[PDB]
Amino acid sequence: MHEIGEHLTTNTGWDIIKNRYEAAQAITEGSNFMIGNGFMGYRGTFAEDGKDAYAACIVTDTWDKADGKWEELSTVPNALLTLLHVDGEPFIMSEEAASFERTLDLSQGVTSRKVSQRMKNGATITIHEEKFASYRKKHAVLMKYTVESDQDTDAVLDTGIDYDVWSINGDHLQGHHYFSHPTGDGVTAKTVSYEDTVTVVETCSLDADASEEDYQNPDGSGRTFPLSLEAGKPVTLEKAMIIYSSNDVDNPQDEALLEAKHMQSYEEEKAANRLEWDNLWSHYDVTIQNNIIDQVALRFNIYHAIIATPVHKSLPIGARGLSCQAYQGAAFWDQEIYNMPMYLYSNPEIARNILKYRHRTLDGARRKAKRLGYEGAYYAWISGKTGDELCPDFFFKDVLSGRDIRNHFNDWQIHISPDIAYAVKKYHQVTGDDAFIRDYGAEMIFEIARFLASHAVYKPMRGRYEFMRVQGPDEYHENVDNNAFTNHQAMFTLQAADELLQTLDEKTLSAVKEKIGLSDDEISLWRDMLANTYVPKPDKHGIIEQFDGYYDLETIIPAKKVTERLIKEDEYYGYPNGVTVRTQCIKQADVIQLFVLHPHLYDRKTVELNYEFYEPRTLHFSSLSPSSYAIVAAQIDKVEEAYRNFRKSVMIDLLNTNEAVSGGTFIGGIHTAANGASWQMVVNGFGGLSVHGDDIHLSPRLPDAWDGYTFKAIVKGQTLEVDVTKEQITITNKSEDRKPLTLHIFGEKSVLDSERITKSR
Amino acid sequence: MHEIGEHLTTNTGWDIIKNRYEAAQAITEGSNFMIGNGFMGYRGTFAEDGKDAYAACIVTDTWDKADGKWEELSTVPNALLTLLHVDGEPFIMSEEAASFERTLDLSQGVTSRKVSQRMKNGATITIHEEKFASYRKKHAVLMKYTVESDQDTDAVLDTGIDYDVWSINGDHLQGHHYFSHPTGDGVTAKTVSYEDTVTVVETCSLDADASEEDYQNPDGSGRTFPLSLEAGKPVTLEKAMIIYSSNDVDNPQDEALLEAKHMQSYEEEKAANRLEWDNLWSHYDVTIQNNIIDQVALRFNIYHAIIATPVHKSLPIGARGLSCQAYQGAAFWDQEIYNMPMYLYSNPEIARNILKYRHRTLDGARRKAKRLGYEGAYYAWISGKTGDELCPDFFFKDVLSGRDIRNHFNDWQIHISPDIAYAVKKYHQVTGDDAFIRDYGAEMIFEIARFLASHAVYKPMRGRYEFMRVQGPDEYHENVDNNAFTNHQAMFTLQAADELLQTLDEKTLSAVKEKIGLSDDEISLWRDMLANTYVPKPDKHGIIEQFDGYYDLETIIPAKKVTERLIKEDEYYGYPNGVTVRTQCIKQADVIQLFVLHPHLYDRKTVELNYEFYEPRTLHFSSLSPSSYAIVAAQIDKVEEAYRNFRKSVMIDLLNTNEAVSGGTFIGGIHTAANGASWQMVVNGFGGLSVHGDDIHLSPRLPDAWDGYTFKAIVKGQTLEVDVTKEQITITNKSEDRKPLTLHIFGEKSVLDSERITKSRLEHHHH
Ligand SMILES: OC[C@H]1O[C@@H](O)[C@H](O)[C@@H](O)[C@@H]1O
Ligand SMILES: OC[C@H]1O[C@@H](O)[C@H](O)[C@@H](O)[C@@H]1O
Ligand SMILES: [Ca+2]
Ligand SMILES: [Ca+2]
Repeated sequence: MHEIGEHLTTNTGWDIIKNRYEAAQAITEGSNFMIGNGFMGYRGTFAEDGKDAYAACIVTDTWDKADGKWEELSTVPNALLTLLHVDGEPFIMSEEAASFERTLDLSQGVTSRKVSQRMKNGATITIHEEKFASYRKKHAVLMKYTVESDQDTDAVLDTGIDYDVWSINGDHLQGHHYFSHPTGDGVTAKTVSYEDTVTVVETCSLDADASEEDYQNPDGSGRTFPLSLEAGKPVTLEKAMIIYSSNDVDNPQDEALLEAKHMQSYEEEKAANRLEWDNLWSHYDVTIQNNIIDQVALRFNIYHAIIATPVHKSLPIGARGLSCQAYQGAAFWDQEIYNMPMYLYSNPEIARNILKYRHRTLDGARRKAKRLGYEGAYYAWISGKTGDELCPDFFFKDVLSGRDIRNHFNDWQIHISPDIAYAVKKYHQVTGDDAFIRDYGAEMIFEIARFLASHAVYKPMRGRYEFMRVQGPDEYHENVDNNAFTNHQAMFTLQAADELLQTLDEKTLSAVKEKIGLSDDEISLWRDMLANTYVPKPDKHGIIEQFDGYYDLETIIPAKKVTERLIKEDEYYGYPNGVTVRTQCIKQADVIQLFVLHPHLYDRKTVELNYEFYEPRTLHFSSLSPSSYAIVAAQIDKVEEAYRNFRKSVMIDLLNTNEAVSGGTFIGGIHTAANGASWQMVVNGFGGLSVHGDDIHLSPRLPDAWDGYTFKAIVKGQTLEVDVTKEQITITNKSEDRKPLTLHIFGEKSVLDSERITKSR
Repeated sequence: MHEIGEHLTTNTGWDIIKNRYEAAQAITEGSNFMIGNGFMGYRGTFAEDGKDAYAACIVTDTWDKADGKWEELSTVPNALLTLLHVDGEPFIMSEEAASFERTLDLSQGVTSRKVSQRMKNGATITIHEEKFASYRKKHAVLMKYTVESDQDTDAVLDTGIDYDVWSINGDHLQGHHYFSHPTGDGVTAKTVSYEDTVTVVETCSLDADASEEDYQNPDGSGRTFPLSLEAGKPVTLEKAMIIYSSNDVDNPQDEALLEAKHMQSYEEEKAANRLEWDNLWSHYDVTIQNNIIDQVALRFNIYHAIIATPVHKSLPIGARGLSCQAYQGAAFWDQEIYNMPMYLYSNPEIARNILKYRHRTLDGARRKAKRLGYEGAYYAWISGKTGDELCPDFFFKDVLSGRDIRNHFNDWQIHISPDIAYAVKKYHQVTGDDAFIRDYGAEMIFEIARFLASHAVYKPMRGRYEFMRVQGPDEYHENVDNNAFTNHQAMFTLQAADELLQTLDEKTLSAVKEKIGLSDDEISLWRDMLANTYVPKPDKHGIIEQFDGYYDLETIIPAKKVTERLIKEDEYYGYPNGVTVRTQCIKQADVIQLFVLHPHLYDRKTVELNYEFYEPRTLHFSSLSPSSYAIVAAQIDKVEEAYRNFRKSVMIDLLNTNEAVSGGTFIGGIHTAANGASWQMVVNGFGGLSVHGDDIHLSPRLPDAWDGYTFKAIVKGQTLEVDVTKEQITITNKSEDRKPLTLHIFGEKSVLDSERITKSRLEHHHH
């Protein structure tokens, strides 16, 4: 049908259309309408755009630390740059264009613009441009650009490679060397810190015959074509931009030249990309019946998750994906807790490879732990190629003094480690993949249990272990003790480790133990900690205290009342002396995050009482927060409140609602964790899907705004399809080697055999 | 035999004189030139001064928390206010007066002014005024004020009780009620928080036969005497100001009036004060030969220490004494570590009472530990009447933002508890007072050991205990782990508790264990801690790390270069994001403080390497710091370096060298810990005096600036006097005379069984 928001609509449920150009909203648009394929992201700019419009092509595995502090992915030369003059006048976007639309077609990752603007000579010029990053040939991004005049006119088209690109924390590439090949130009350059080679090759094909002249200068190269446009006769340019680095392959320039030489036409490459995207959507599409706005917003988020996910090499999903350099193209706990579940239940080999990325980087976690005085694996807060910590000590500034502030994201926020062990165990429960636990997952869980045993303190007069001096998911409170989320998660790891010691076969167990030198003394300490570690529990009013002493901080309800205490609008809110430090205002889900990860650990009334206590004290100043409260709301029958938090979460980028800057650091770009959680809110939230042992739970609720929804979930290799209407719930076991399962729908057991099982409200 | 600084001089080494009036120096001058007697402090203002000149009389045991945050002593109505007009023109000090001096006579606590100023009618008026707080009648402060003109003239003298007095954190008295008595006026008021009664009584005698009209307003009472002054004929006014509270007596108004009734003349009261002061100087005086500036600065310091010390009731010595309300008139670790030693060696009953004050307040320490989730005794950082914590959570503000900052003086600076255990053990070593350990000290040491055991964490993969998230004596670095000073002091306390459990007789030991419920399981934890607690040790270069990760912070030498980073000059330098937080610059001695308390803990080379490493990293922003470096330096025969820090320390108040405002909070007033430390630097630092049961040790060093020094000590009831010069040392025993006295002078034993021993002394500058 209709209207999403600003001036955005959908016509099909698969497309987002913006029909007014406004330069204020251009750029937010560069993120939202971007294209990509897990190897690169190419911002949704128009072919004339460069550094002033924040154009960028961000490429995986090109980390560089040129400014001496921020290691982030490189932005590379732009081989799609294309500039039009019409009788001398440059074509420049105006808000008064006779006609403007930009469209992102989510069914195939094709982004485009159609614009008509009358020029000073009277000619009305129409440009249609479309671009996509090939999911078939992941090193290539392709464009078709067509210009048409309604009136005979001369014009000039320049096209080439722009070296002078936007980069947030210093230019990452130096030493640019021009070269030519039969279909265009190329540039090879080297990164600043590691001196890796990056090559961009441009191919260019123009359908009109015209004298053409090349140019090469220190800021780019290219060629110019004078055109005689005839009334109503369009001229089409097709370009490919191909990128390889020495981290992808041995002699990248050679390789980029071969990929260029064998590239097929724009249309042939477009059809092959469409076939790959049909296959992606067959895994991940979730349908929503009779709410096309919600339907398209969900597809927008899943689309953004997919294009942020590297599948060509063992690499992290960035917390802003490849939409820009913010958050360093690197993995945070968002990767396992927010992004992995869609993959776990829809295409588990992708989840396995996420976890294998954490295995591959376990040495970085071992070195981090040792550097900080611990043992085991303390995973990096911000993980890039090797697993060494990329998060600086001074992430932010105190904007009131101009001084760096020391936030302990990188060394007190320890929950990253047991979050990884949790994800290992979840992946094992859902898939039944024993071999993963034998070869990789058991070693991971035990090194994480060893780390937690080395961080913990024992308090002999209280007879208990405690986790002191931490930062929990609510990052604004640092230096807290016995954060409830972290304590519980630590106990779930130790419990998983204890289970493996009792359950693995003796040969696998001996091998893992000898590999990581695990002693009987440590195993005894883990079992002592399982029996005596303090875990925050519900008080006489049902409330789980967020960390020790949180109840004595100042109650401010609702939490945004604290924003009245700001002196400058862009002050960091948290430690050491931000406005929230001695208040109960929290950045995001912390106790409520516990219930998302462990939905049946506490009973529905305890979860409700904690929801009703913490929601009004949460700022939701991380994109991670609204979806956690949506998922918990859906399952204590606060469905309409869940729906509202669903909308907050699915619309964060589309309708632009979160802070670009905080404490002097750029925080903006696409919110990849929120993209992942879109799927979770429907399937784990409204659907109530969770897996305990052999036990599959479903509890499907239905927002009043929808007439139904449907999703697939793969549990123990069985592909199930769950369809929810007003009246009923249908579960179909699709699949060749089909086995019996056993459900729990709204708390009743009902052994599934073979395609029947309809039940009601 | 004259210049100290500014326009400050001494004539005899017993007096300090300032011969220029500077209105900007009033806060400093009124502290330095004050009078007092341990019961009150009366700032050294002149008789016409009030709120604008920071006049104050600060009275012990009148704590009030009117503003809801700072509990501080009350400033009370001023019964010495005296204003002169000459032919209708008010007498106002001019910075260009014909003649001016103020004098503090340290021999007897008398502070005075003589001033001559020419008035508009041409008369030159001379005022001579002196005041003292009686050490004989501790509730009385007296004044004699004399005016004379070289020209016949009308004058008016208005004298009375000013109620409108300066108070730092809000007015503390309300309900002021005027009354009269045969020799003047009085006022009775009540404190805001606790509704305690305070009465001030004024007595007033004028030796001119002129008549008087009285006035009573809401801001004060008094009377005006219109005079006809005769050229060359002085007029004298004598007053007493008497103060009682209902924390001192049941009926303070009656007692103040009974005191008034039995007052003698100004001159008789002054003579009785003189006698008390002769007795005090006979215990505490330390003389220095041929350096009259160091001699007077030493007596000025000792004097301030004496008048800050309450001897009339069980009360703390305040960290700014009674010089003003700053630091809450309350005890800090300063009291045991800085002020106690002169008393310990010179008049040990006073040290015993300092420790009994800490025993009396053990319940406030136990409530503080419980409130913070610990057990045993976590003493208050700032202790007043009860021992409950007086230090606010929000001591300072971030002056860049105006917001409060949370510093953890009151809940992470845990060394206060083992500092008190240390002072209990030191007191016992010096005095052999077993009875104190039976009745009081073993209970204190065990509750402090129980607290430390409750604070520590055990690291099972490291196999050891550690003390995490503390703040050491260097207050600027908070949230540090294994501060060396703290970890060693904790192990000394557990060692002392362990020694008592293994040594005390079964009767005394059962009574204490039963009183505090000390369990065998607790004892086994202390003994496990003794065997397995991490204690920072010297590294391959001999240096003990101040806390974990200190060596990774930024080196700035000289440390003062760090103040170039300041954005406002009065910012707090420390936590959470002050300019020193991520640097090696330290507020005050911290590793070096450990060697002050434990001079043989490590060999001389190790102490020297740490001194050389840390002294250039020290800002000495705190007045506690230079004396610690002087003592450590003197103990390792770095005599001239010890003398450089001695000179810095003794002049801190006299030359106004330290900051008065920080982080938006007033921290000025007289620096009582530094005043107490003056005596230790000479006697324990240069003298090397220490006393361990029967053995008395001296290791007398002599700075090149002095030709000798002498001091007294009272060891197991024998009064010893020691005279050190470059070429010899004499020791006399001047008492009732029990022969058993054993002395070690450097390595050599003497039995002091005659009345005088004389030994030659060699130079002990280290080569
Ligand atoms: O998305 C990366 C990070 O963004 C932050 O603002 C959130 O507080 C973190 O929980 C999250 O991991
Ligand atoms: O004198 C009272 C307090 O003053 C502070 O400035 C010092 O850093 C403390 O060590 C001292 O205890
Ligand atoms: Ca072809
Ligand atoms: Ca409710």
